[PDB]
Amino acid sequence: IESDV
Amino acid sequence: HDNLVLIRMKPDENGRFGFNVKGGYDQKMPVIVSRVAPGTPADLCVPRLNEGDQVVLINGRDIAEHTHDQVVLFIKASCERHSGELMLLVRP
Repeated sequence: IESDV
Repeated sequence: HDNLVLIRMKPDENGRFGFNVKGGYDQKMPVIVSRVAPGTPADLCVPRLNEGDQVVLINGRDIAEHTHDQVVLFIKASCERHSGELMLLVRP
């Protein structure tokens, strides 16, 4: 899983 | 823990950096910059944050045994920013 920051 | 680059960036007017992070202790994967969107602070800072960079420290904190969700929370922890800038230590 990849998260936007 | 060699050939490391210290990256310093201020967030945008909406408090975002413009990059994506994948991995963390729970996923048994290293913390990797998966995207750097154009014209954003992570794209425009010098030295530049690049895709494939492995994140080693966030505002001086060692991320080795931290979960993906903890890493994201470290990035969003604005009070831990030295002079309002997010500091990252990365391995290109």
